[PDB]
Amino acid sequence: QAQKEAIYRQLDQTTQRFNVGLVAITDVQNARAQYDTVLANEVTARNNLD
Amino acid sequence: QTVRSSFNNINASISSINAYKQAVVSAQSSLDAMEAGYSVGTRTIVDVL
Amino acid sequence: YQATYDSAKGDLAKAQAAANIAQLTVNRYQKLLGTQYISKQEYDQALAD
Amino acid sequence: YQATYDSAKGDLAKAQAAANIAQLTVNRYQKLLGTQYISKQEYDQALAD
Amino acid sequence: YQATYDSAKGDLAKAQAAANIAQLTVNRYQKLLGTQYISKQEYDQALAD
Repeated sequence: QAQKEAIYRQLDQTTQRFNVGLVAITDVQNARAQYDTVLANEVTARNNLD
Repeated sequence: QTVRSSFNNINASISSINAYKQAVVSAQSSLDAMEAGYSVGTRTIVDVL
Repeated sequence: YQATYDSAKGDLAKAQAAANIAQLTVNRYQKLLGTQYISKQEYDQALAD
Repeated sequence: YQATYDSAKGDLAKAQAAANIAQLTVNRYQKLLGTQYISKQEYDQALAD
Repeated sequence: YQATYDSAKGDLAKAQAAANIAQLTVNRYQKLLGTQYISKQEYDQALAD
């Protein structure tokens, strides 16, 4: 859960940077991929606890 | 116990499918970026490879 | 005066070479920027150069 | 004197281009600073530039 | 005037050494460029230098 929060904040930072315009779209896509990966990891951990 | 485990496994597989689809999209975007850079002249063949 | 003229011409040639390479870099970055493959900051930096 | 005036105007144009790129960079950093997404050291450095 | 001549000769030697190393780097990059193993940006930068 802590990792998910950190990754979400990182994704928000990258999205803001692209919105004002500082980085390419590849960084945004990579950040979104990382966020989806951490969400899947959170789901897996929840199922393991269950 | 087995039924519960199988249901949880199905849900986890769905989530992993979504994550891997997003990863594939990101990799495709990166490859297109590298190909465009190579066509312009700022990249070598090994980068697109 | 001939020596001074030669020195001035050499300085002009150096400046022209720098301008040429800067213009080439600007053209390449402008080509890459079309579909948002490089940051706008890099394009602005190249234009300033 | 015409040549000297032309040289001075060219130097002024160079300085103006540098100021323009610095101002654009600092404006983008100020826009980003609202959500605490950049350390204040970077913003101070951009303002000084 | 002899001292001034010596100073000018030393400056010329420094410039010649810089030109020699730049030319060597350019020749090596030109040999490498044949098989598209270096991006044209690096070759153009070396040529400008």
